[PDB]
Amino acid sequence: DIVLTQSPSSFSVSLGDRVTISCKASGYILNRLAWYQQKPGNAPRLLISGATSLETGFPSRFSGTGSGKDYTLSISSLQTEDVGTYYCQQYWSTPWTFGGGTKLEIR
Amino acid sequence: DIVLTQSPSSFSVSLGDRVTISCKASGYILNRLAWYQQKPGNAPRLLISGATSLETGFPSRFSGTGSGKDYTLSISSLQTEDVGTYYCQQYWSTPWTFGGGTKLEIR
Amino acid sequence: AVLSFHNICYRVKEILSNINGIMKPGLNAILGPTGGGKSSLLDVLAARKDPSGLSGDVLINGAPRPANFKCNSGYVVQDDVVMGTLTVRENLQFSAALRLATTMTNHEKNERINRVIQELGLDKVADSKVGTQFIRGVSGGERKRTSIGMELITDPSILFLDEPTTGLDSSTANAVLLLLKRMSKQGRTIIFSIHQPRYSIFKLFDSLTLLASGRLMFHGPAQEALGYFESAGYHCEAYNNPADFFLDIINGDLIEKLAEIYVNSSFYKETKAELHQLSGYTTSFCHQLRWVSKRSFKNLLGNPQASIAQIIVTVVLGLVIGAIYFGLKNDSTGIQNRAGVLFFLTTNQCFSSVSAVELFVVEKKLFIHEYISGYYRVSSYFLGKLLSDLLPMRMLPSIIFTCIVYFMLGLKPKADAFFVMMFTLMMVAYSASSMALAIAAGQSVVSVATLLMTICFVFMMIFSGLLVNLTTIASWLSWLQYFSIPRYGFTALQHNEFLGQNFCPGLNATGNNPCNYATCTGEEYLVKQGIDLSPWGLWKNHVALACMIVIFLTIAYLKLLFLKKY
Amino acid sequence: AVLSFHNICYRVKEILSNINGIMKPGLNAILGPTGGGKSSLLDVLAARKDPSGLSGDVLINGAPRPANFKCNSGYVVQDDVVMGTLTVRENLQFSAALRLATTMTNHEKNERINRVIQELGLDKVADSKVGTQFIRGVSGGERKRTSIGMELITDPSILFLDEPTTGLDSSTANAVLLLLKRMSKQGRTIIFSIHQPRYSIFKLFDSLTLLASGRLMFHGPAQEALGYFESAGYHCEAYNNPADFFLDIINGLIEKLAEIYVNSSFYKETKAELHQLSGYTTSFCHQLRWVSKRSFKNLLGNPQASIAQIIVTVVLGLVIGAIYFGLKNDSTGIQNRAGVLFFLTTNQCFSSVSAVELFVVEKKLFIHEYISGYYRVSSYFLGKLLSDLLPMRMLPSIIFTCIVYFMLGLKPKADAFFVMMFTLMMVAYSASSMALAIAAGQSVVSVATLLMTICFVFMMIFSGLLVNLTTIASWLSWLQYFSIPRYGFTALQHNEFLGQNFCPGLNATGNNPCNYATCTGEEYLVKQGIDLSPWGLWKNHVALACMIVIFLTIAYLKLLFLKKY
Amino acid sequence: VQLQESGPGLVKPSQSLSLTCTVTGFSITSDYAWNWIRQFPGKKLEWMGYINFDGGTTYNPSLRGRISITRDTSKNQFFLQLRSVTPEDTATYYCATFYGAKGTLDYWGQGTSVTVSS
Amino acid sequence: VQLQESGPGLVKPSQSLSLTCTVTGFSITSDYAWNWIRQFPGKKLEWMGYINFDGGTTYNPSLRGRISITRDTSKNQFFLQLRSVTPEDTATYYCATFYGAKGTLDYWGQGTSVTVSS
Ligand SMILES: CC(C)C[C@H]1c2[nH]c3cc(OC4CCCC4)ccc3c2C[C@H]2C(=O)N[C@@H](Cc3ccccc3)C(=O)N21
Ligand SMILES: CC(C)C[C@H]1c2[nH]c3cc(OC4CCCC4)ccc3c2C[C@H]2C(=O)N[C@@H](Cc3ccccc3)C(=O)N21
Ligand SMILES: CC(C)CCC[C@@H](C)[C@H]1CC[C@H]2[C@@H]3CC=C4C[C@@H](O)CC[C@]4(C)[C@H]3CC[C@]12C
Ligand SMILES: CC(C)CCC[C@@H](C)[C@H]1CC[C@H]2[C@@H]3CC=C4C[C@@H](O)CC[C@]4(C)[C@H]3CC[C@]12C
Ligand SMILES: CC(C)CCC[C@@H](C)[C@H]1CC[C@H]2[C@@H]3CC=C4C[C@@H](O)CC[C@]4(C)[C@H]3CC[C@]12C
Ligand SMILES: CC(C)CCC[C@@H](C)[C@H]1CC[C@H]2[C@@H]3CC=C4C[C@@H](O)CC[C@]4(C)[C@H]3CC[C@]12C
Repeated sequence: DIVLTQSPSSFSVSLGDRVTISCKASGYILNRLAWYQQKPGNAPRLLISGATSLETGFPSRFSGTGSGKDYTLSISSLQTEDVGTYYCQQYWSTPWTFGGGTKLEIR
Repeated sequence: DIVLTQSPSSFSVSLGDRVTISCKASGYILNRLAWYQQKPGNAPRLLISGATSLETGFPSRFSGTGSGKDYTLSISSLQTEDVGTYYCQQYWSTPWTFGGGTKLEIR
Repeated sequence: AVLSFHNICYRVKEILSNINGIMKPGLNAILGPTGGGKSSLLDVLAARKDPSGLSGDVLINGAPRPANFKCNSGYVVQDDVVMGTLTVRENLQFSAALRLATTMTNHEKNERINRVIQELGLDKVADSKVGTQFIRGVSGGERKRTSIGMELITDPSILFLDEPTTGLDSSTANAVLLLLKRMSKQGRTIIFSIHQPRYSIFKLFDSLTLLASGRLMFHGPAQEALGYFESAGYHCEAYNNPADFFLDIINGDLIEKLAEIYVNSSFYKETKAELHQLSGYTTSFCHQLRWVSKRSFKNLLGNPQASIAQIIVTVVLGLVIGAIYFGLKNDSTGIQNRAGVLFFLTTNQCFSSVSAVELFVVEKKLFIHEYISGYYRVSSYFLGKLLSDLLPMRMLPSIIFTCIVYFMLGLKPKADAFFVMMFTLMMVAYSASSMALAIAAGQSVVSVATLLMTICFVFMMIFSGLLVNLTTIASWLSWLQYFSIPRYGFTALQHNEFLGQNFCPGLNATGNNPCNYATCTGEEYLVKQGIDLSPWGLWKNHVALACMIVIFLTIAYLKLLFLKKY
Repeated sequence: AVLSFHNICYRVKEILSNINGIMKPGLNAILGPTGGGKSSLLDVLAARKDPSGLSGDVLINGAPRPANFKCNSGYVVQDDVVMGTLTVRENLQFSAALRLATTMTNHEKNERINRVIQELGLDKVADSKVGTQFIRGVSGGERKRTSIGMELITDPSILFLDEPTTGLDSSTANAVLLLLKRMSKQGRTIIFSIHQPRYSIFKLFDSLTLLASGRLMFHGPAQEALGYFESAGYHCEAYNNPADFFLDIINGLIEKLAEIYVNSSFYKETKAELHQLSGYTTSFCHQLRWVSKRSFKNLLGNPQASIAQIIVTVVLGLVIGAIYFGLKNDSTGIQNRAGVLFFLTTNQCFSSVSAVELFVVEKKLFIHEYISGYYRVSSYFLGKLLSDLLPMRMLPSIIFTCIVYFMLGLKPKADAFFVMMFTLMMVAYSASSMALAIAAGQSVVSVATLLMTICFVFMMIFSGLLVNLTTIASWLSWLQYFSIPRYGFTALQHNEFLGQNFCPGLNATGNNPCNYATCTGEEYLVKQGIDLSPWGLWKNHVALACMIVIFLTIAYLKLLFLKKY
Repeated sequence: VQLQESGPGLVKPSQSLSLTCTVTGFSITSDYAWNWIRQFPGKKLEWMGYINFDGGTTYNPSLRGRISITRDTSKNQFFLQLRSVTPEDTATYYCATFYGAKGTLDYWGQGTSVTVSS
Repeated sequence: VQLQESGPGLVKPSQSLSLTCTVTGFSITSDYAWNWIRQFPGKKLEWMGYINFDGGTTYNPSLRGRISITRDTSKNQFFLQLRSVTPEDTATYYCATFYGAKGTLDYWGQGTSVTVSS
């Protein structure tokens, strides 16, 4: 199948800081990549589709970039409300696979 | 090629009346049909795409219906501002063809 | 029964120049070198040659040959035409049923067959197969006695043979000739041609005829030939075969010298005097059809390898196709896989229908011999041979393929779709087979026909509707797509399959298409390929296939009808 | 030169039971029925048979046969092995170059050839083609004299023939036998087998040997055979050929005749005499050069086979260009591109079936020349590949590429052009090698053609068009690595689609609005299971090369372990 | 567009599992695809399968025959039937929605826990 | 997104024709396709051809070699070159836009008249 990998299983940053998150795929995905944001005790919420597009309901502080197998998510000047668990999903092949998670924290 | 035919080259109605306009194709079009509205001395303006969808900028008084080769446009309770020339276009095959025109009038 | 020919001169270059002679009851013979018109002369007297090139008169007891002479007499070919699969008794029954009159009861025909078997010494081998590549066979002598048996059924007064000894062993040849001499004692006239015989052979003869370059070097009793040559100025040393002596004389140890010598002889005088003294359907149609079909079916069952191998191969192919394409899914890859599998089925039918070339090509000589002899018409042969071999063997594989693959793959689960698929595959197979017959009928070479069929199919698959989209093709070249069988079959199958399919999960393109480039329904795929959605767009392919079948079969019948039987 | 055999007994059922005899300079002969081991005996004495089944001793002037005997002597086959295309003189030059020593100057070899031509009466037909299906041919007698010429080059003391008269006319046969009797006068031993000859033939003989069911019915001077049979209790009437008399006696016993002969005086004398008696040439490059030269001459001298294929490829290129003219970057571009590339690859694979005919046709000649010491297997194999296979497979690919690439409107770059050419070339070579491996060491063409067709048919399924390779189950997908069309088609697709956009007005490359559009070449490739890296282009080529190597090695092995006897 | 799971919060090993999702604001037979998703403790999302709007269904191969998804168009429900349960497959289960033109899981449920113990 | 035609309002027969459309608010090399359309007197719309965003072009077969469309990415222009003019092809010419995902001609120009006389 296609197995997605998020190298930073955990991070540690402060407000105003810039944080970057990455997902690596075992095959070519062709920008069929999505990012989900999950607060504890809540269902995941869609954040980005197509690896660049942004969903209405979120600030223009989240951006997506990537080509082929390497994709990244950029949070510029994170606030407190952005703390949580992030996942990368691929919707290219039918056995859709998520990432393992990238929990943010605060210093 | 694909030649589109509008049987009513002309009509004659009054305000509040309901008027129906039809386009016949020489081949199967699969709802790749569009309707344009043209006032005199102006460029045509898109009105309907997909034979059912309506573009933002027009009232919900225009409707489209049709399957295969037979398509119709419905103007329910026409006003004065709706008087003009209407065309049917097909964007299925590259030599895009328009209809001949269906000029509305007023009694 | 006496056969007399006078001033025979046959030209096509003349194979025969000037020939006179008479043949009376006994073991007449005809010798000479290969180019010497012994075979041509034998054909001329038997009437297996074009009368137009003839230039002389032929008589029988002072009466010219009638038009039913070929049917009445008997002619035995150098290469046996018997059916190896069938038994002696079956072949004799075939010949008796066709040649003899229908009024006669089957018991009388069986009596005649038994009499013939008794005469030829075949009682022990009546019910043993003649032999083939896969079947065990009887000796060549038994083959030849059987071939002669097929001709004596009608009890001919005159009997012709072409190189009866060639291809045999010495003892077998001597036995056959002794049998012929036994027959001649009963009162039958026998005429045959030999190639460099042995001395016992040359002694068994009662009359002799010699030829070279169409020139009658000698004619008369066999014994006097040596005396005539000795008196001519030639000498034969002991332990030298007289026939080889003659042939050596011809070679040069000249031709016109010998011809003039013979003209000056007394034998020519007597023959010319005697000549100048002398000068001054059977059955119905249904019967032929029934018996031809019966024989073809017996041969088909008695050669199990060819048919059973194809059946087993189709079963294996169905299993493999089911395994590879198992579980077709309604996603992006469903279109590709469906189109591919249907294309493969159609092209497999077209290409496996090449075996029909072998049908008429192999049995050409037998067909000619039996048509000349009056066994049957061309119509009966053609229709019976189609009804026996072509029909079942093309019908079964389509049913097997359909049954195996339809449910494994997961095509449309409806009875009508199932049967339409079966019917379309059947029609494709029949049309390709008819094409093959038309190409191969009236031929003896299998390679050229196979090559032509392969080339035609290859150029047909391009216009099938998968490799190239038919809409894009230029108008000055698109008309060629109406000469394709795979096109019609593939189009029918696509129409029967895609018409109710959705290939995009989560999206309704049928109702309205969000993106203009998606191909999320079967109808879009069909229209993009140039196919109509109306039912007529499904059945016009079938009517076209039927018209092709009719045209090709008519062409094959015509090619058989105008074939040169001589 | 005297050849003596004592108590020959050969078994495989024994074709020879017990045979004794000696052959001295002259026109020795061997007669009998077809099953009578006359051919087997001739092979045994010539050493063209398996020594293991032999059970007796063979001597030459009291000395056993050495291991170079087959090369030294001469053996003439029933069916002529000459090259119909070449001229008499060319064939003699071939034999002289290979059989004789390299040290000798070409002038001496030409002198020997001229001497041989003078002896055989071939001066007038030295430079006329022997004849073929498409070429006009000389008479069978000239063919046979040529075949004999190829053997006298090395000046053999002993000379063997198998049915020299069979397949000939009476006068031609007599002329050939008179020629042989002329040769025997010079001091050569000659041994041959005949089938039911004529009386002049039977008189020309000097010694006679008769066989039936592996039993020596008689041996001794030809004239005394009739007297021996008369004294045995048989009578021959006049105008009866003595040979036919013998054969009739055999037909009608066998053990009775064998015992009679054993009791005779001839057997006594032969046994006494026997008991009295008892008590590479050339380099490799030379062979390669001459084999290649001969194969090229034959190839040029059969223009139909090659020129027809070249013309057909040209016509096919024109037709393909016409049908697919002007490929468009729209929805139908993907379909048409895939179709045309698939057709090209499969056409190469299927047209590479002609290679079956290469080694199958010339099997008998190869065996005869290998036994006689002309060349090694390596030289034959490599030269015959280098001559015929290489150019004829290389040209059609170039023609197809040049014609279609610009007509259709594929990627206008030199690198893509040359990659396409190279890939088609490799596909053709690989399929031809497969065909050779299947067909080498065979005499039947039909079975090999059927096997090749079946293999190609099962290969096209896994090509990557009819069935998507991703969907195939894991327990069956591994079979896709045994497909040549797969590798060629994948390389061509990679070389073509990589820079293409198939949706007008839309940029799927940057970002895809609709998840189901297939608006780029990369999407099509990934959907088919193809990689976008350059290695995903060249691994197909390395796989094709490995297949080529494996198949050619298999063919060489199949030739090496073939039974030359 | 507005989903709500429901079902037992406790199951015995190797017996069965059945869940229910009710849809409001949309007809499940109209346009979309309807998925089932689970999140194990030690968060690790897994996709299980979906049932399209035409009744067609697709399942994750890792669940070989243990899973089946159905629907009742009368009241806009689609179900989950996960048989041969083990304590390993205790997790939080979600019902979600998949457009197809866009490709992402837009609308989710609140999620119901499931415990497999004894 | 905002187009504006320009060019001669008068042409001699069988000489040439050249027009210009300037785009503002978008780069013609970015996403869309850019068409040329004419409306004869006795209104009858005809589609002539387009030039895609990658430089590719497509023309109506009824105009066999008389038409060619180019572009200058420096200042966001695409041109029309209609050669071998006749009084028949006097009409009102428009530049338009074609998305491709949607399929329709959304944005048009104001239109410039062209007269072919002598
Ligand atoms: C045996 C074979 C698999 C079936 C069939 C067949 N199908 C084909 C499809 C082809 O292109 C297609 C294009 C898309 C993909 C495929 C090309 C060639 C062929 C041939 C060759 C043909 C033949 O040579 N002989 C006959 C009789 C026969 C049967 C069994 C044993 C011996 C003889 C026969 O049945 N085949
Ligand atoms: C002449 C022919 C068009 C070329 C070639 C060929 N290509 C094929 C492609 C096929 O399926 C493909 C699947 C997708 C669509 C197609 C099936 C069969 C064939 C054959 C048969 C083969 C043959 O029988 N002989 C050789 C030698 C030869 C050449 C010229 C004159 C005489 C003999 C030969 O070259 N062909
Ligand atoms: C010697 C051969 C080529 C003679 C001509 C045979 C072929 C080309 C003929 C025979 C039957 C014909 C078909 C008969 C019926 C129809 C239905 C019609 O609605 C479209 C044309 C179509 C499909 C014809 C096309 C041409 C056709 C296929
Ligand atoms: C749709 C299918 C069954 C059509 C198959 C066509 C068959 C029925 C056609 C093909 C060629 C035809 C034959 C061609 C020639 C003749 C000779 C004539 O004097 C009698 C009819 C007869 C013998 C025809 C009978 C019908 C025939 C066998
Ligand atoms: C008798 C035959 C079947 C022996 C085996 C031959 C075939 C199957 C072998 C020979 C060369 C091999 C290839 C050699 C190189 C590579 C590159 C690698 O990155 C993927 C596997 C691949 C593509 C191999 C697949 C298997 C292969 C194609
Ligand atoms: C892509 C191609 C050129 C790969 C190399 C293929 C050819 C040149 C290879 C494949 C099989 C090889 C042969 C394999 C076996 C032997 C036998 C040995 O005693 C002499 C060399 C010889 C005769 C080899 C010569 C080189 C050879 C013919």
